[PDB]
Amino acid sequence: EVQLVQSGAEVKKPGESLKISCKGSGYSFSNYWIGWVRQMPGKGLEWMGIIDPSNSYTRYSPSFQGQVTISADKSISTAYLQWSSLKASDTAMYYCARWYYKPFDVWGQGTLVTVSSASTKGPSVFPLAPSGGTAALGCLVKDYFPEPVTVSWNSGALTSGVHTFPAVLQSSGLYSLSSVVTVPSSSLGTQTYICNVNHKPSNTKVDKKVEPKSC
Amino acid sequence: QSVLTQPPSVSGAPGQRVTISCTGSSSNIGSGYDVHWYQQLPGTAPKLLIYGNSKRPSGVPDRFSGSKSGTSASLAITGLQSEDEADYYCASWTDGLSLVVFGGGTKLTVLGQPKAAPSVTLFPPSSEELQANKATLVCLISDFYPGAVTVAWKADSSPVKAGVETTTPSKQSNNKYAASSYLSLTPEQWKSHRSYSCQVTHEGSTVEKTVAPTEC
Repeated sequence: EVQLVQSGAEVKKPGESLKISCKGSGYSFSNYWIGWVRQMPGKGLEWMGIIDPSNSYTRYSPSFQGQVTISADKSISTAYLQWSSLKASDTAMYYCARWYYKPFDVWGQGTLVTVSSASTKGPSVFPLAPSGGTAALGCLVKDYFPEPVTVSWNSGALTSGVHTFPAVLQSSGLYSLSSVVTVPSSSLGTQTYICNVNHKPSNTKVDKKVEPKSC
Repeated sequence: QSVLTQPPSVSGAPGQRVTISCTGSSSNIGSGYDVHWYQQLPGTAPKLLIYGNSKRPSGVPDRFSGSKSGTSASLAITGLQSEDEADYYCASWTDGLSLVVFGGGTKLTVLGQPKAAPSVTLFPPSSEELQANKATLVCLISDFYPGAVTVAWKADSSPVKAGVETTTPSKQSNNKYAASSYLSLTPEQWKSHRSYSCQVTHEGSTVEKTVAPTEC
């Protein structure tokens, strides 16, 4: 079975060097060129470059020329993508794929690279105070690193009408997410709403009560 | 500067037929190079769907077909299924500065449920955040379909692009979509403008919510 297997997810800081790998099996690695493809979160596929592993002939997209080094060690059926100085904007998924008579018929599973200047940091939790007799309320889970955080409402007893959004990685290198819940308007004040936010990497547990604005 | 042009989005109902165009210049398709197509399901590596203009790898259903006439390549999908919902990319070798080029991609939506306009909730900065010397406006976007929105922020009436972060829509438990957008401000920035607006565009229609510092 023809496969390309990539190295695991990386979490690095701007300026650090990184070399990720793409290992071929089930075929003669030296006989087919390996391309590298970037995919930034939510965006399209971008060709970065390509290498002929037999003779190490390498070509790059003008956008990536001088920013990255593609190399190969055909003796161990492995192609590499290398940065001497990661940028925060290098945060993306990276795929390798072989140019075959069926081009890019076989792809690696992808390597996620996260580049952030942040150290481990627990989140600040801020209340988001409260349509057909229902009210939306929530918690802003701001400025944490790394992923993930977990959110529950009223210790897990409130699950109806809850949506916890995916996190955004901000330009500061820190994550933020929100969790919202839709509840009856008549229950406000009389019924207490607490978001429970856990961030294991920093051993952080925060309970924040969310109460009505009252204007 | 060789470019492959794809429509940003196509849609069809289950059982119907869609086509996705991929048009090139003369470095890519004009020189006579073959076009190939890739399917990328959410959270997965791309998968070869069509190679050499029209050939199917084994395992690819005959519902998928491709053609290329001059500088124009096209992917057709007949008998649309919900598993066909994905991003689709065309690609080609070229004679230009880039040996390989991908098209910008096409999001295919299989319209298996009715269109629903988004519900927008805009939260002003909390007291707690303001006493921490920060201010974040939180625009929550709920109960929409298809799962694609455009968000624009306004200070008074002027567009603001700095300090904006927006999530890619994902499914709610009720199978509609939700997204979030954030505007980060200094408390001074928040206080100095009369109002701020979150404008959400969905299927050509815009729904907007507005918050003001002076209001409650």
